[PDB]
Amino acid sequence: SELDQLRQEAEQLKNQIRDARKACADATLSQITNNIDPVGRIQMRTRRTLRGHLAKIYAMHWGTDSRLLVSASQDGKLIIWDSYTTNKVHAIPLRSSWVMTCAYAPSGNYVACGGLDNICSIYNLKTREGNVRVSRELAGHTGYLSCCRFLDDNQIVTSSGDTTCALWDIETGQQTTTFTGHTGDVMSLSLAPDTRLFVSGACDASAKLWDVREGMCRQTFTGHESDINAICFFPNGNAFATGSDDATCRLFDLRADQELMTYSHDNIICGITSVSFSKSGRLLLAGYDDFNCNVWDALKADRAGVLAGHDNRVSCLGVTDDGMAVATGSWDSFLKIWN
Amino acid sequence: QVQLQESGGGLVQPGGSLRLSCAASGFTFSNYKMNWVRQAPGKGLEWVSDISQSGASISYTGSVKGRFTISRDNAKNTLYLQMNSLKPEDTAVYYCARCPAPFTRDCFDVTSTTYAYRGQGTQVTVSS
Amino acid sequence: SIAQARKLVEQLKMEANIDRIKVSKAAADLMAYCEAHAKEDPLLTPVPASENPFREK
Amino acid sequence: CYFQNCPRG
Amino acid sequence: DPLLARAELALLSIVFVAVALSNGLVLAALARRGRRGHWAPIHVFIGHLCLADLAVALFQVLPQLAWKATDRFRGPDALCRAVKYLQMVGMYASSYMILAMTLDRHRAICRPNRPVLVAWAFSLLLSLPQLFIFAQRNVEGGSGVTDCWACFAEPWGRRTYVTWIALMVFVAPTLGIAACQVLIFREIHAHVSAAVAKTVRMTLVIVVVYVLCWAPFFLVQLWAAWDPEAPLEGAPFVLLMLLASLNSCTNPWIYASFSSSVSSELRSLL
Amino acid sequence: DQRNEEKAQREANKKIEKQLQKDKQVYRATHRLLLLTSGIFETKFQVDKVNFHMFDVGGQRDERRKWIQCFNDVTAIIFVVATNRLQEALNLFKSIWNNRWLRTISVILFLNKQDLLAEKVLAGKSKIEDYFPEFARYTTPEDATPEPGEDPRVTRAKYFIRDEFLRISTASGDGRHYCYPHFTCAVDTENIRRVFNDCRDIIQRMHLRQYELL
Repeated sequence: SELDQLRQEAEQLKNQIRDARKACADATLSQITNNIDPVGRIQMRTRRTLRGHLAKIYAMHWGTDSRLLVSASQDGKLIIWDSYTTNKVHAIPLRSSWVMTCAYAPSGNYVACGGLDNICSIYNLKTREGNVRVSRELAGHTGYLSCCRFLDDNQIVTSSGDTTCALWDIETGQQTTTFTGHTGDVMSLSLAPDTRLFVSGACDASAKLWDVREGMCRQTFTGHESDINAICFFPNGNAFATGSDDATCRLFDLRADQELMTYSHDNIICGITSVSFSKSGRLLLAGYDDFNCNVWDALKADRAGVLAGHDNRVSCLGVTDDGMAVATGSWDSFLKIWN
Repeated sequence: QVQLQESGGGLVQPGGSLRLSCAASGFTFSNYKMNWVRQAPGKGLEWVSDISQSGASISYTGSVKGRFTISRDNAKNTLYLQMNSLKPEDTAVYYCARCPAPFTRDCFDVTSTTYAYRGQGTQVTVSS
Repeated sequence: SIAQARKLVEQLKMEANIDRIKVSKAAADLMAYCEAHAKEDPLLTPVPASENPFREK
Repeated sequence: CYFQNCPRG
Repeated sequence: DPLLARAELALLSIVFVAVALSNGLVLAALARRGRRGHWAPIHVFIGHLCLADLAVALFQVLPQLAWKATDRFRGPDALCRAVKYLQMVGMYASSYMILAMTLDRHRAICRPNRPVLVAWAFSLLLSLPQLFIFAQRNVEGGSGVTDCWACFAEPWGRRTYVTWIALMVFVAPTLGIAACQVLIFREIHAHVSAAVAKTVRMTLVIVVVYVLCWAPFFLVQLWAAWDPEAPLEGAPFVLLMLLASLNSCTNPWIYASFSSSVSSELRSLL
Repeated sequence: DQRNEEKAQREANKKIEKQLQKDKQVYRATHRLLLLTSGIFETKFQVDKVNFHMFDVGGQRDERRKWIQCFNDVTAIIFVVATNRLQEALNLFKSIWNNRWLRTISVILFLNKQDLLAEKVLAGKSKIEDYFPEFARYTTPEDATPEPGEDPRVTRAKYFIRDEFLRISTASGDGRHYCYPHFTCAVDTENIRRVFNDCRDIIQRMHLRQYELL
């Protein structure tokens, strides 16, 4: 009835959108995309080997401190390692043990962990007495909390399989906004380096965009075949290379509102799981869903590097906040920092 | 986007002949396997068919096997389903599908109304 | 859902207000960012362990 | 020469 | 002596062959890039076994060079005690290794703290009696010249205080491995698609190669000393100890040869 | 003088890892995964002093692609019996035997037919037959044990769904594993024992697999 016609009106709005995208669609600066000078070979190999985690690693996160990175494996722990010292610093038991993603703090005093528990449990380091204690457990979703991120030690935003993306506040331990825009699932997200904007990956590749204060959508970044896995904002804050399940590191651009040149050439096996740019702004890293990972220069589309010290899936990585290191997490209880 | 076009669909008596197709949008259909499903009024969706990567290991639902036929099309990048010898039990809302990744040989896609790559869906009424 | 249709049209409407930047200048400025920051990361340049102590003594 | 035997002089 | 020289060269060959296997130590233990623990992995005890056996060649090079080079019957600091102790310790270590392999082999299948280390160092509880029976009392050769020789002060009366233990360390895996036969044969009704009959025959294969290369061990214990002590020397006796160490040689081969380490040979010889 | 601090933090690390290495076994002794309010409505038991962390994972949407793929090193996965519904289990296994990471993890099949025995009278002993034309053509097995005082059609449907399931199991795959069909034997008394036996059986199976036929 009128509902179908109204959806058709939505599709005609999409028609105007595709008109606008075509009208702003100009040729890429082919010199810089392909003809610019390359990056060259890399001899950076796994130095800090961290094999002390007792299950399949499901996440990790470099700290804004650039010192303490959490990791929430399958054995109900958040082993808060310390890359330079290579010594774990705060073991933590967890109510359940089927936890998906763990995010660390801006200051370096709160960590949060949420998996199939449905419950985002933010953890504390108030006193250095043993059996590190929970700051609080909070919930409200009805699904596995895919991934959360700290803006400020009171401002946690997360997103889960409810197709929703909530902005918890832990001053009262509740939400402030709910980003009810998605229709697939949610897998991961990254917040703008000025901690205002983000983009939400999903199952249906529609990496929507919002902002913390409002959370009102601007731009759906469609254009992936298989499925979006991981995202990270370009080191300035106007692009992000959402990885996928079809080995497509399609590096978008925020100002454009459009695609940018895709990073797909075969001899690469299924899927991506983790992406985050180095601080140079032209050395992308993307952990492919098969047993390994390869660099993808944003100026040449050449996989001029090898991340294959891993023999099973790599389910998250991240470049150091200052750009001094990047570290992946591989399923066979075996985490490494690459340098 | 990955939008799949439910080509065809309309009223037809049981025992009749039908042919509906699924149209590609933005993906390498050859690399990309696929399925078919349906859904009944008051009942969840049901897996019907598929066709493997090359076109080899085809299978169907035990309920109506042989009656209908799935076929792929690398050249025109579209899913071909020709339905013949219609039955009164097939009257339901019909949906395309895809199996999420390429490089795969299975797919977890019936989830109630909540799947991404399911197309618009045709309500093919198969009745006299 | 029924109201999902109105949410979708409103969402698409709010997606219509973007000032669609010309992609040439956007890519050019991205390249400028990359080249300016090139001198920063000690990974690209084969610097010693003095920059990053990850190499064991 | 495992338990007790070794070459003569 | 020329025959003796050739025998000595054959003795030296055991280190070459055994360490050409001991490359398997690094090869396997670095060919498992995941699941790092102590009771988690797959090749757990072949890795441990290579570690242990390589010491046999390590501590076998020295003695038979030292006695050939110069006389060392009396005078040196425990060279008639310490090096021989470490030698036979390293050798007899090889006994319970395959045994414990087999033990948890059949236990982990349908049976229920550390099985490795207590079994590993149980050899030392006999090594102390090895030192007691090697109390290094000397026997006069001529004109008051004596040599540090295996003592009879412990053997006299009953000399079999270690022979039957050798008997059991030999025979032990047989019943457990045939129980594995029974269990698997009842498991099968009508990896596995091509190696179930082959896996039972491979059960037999590992068994028969073990018992074959350990047959020289039992020829050491028996038919060597028809009288209770002072075994009679013989010409074919020379190859007996050679095969005895060829046990520890072939043992890395016999395990790493097909299960987890054909891939290792591919990754090593390239 | 952080060097003085560093050794103290290292000792703190050791007391961090003591309970870690001492619950390594606590994890290592168990096995798991049956298949809203609180998340993982864990429902567990123990046999012969051994426990096993079997649990449903209900309390979620029905989408699974990014959800089931989580479980791994989980040496038990399935329950089966669920209008056309029984096909749901069929396609679900069709999948769960082919996920790029679940291809090397086994079901322990477990039929719940006690309600179906009485449900046949409403089904008219032909509801599956109307659904499945394969049933009429299928012959009978070799070791069939139809219990006395029961409808033969019911006693044979529980033998044909076995065979279709096995057809999937040992048709699609590569050096296929063992599925392990079963049923409900009594009132929650013998099925626990049967899955315990069957799971120690598969513990044998992958123990052998990782030692590879020796």
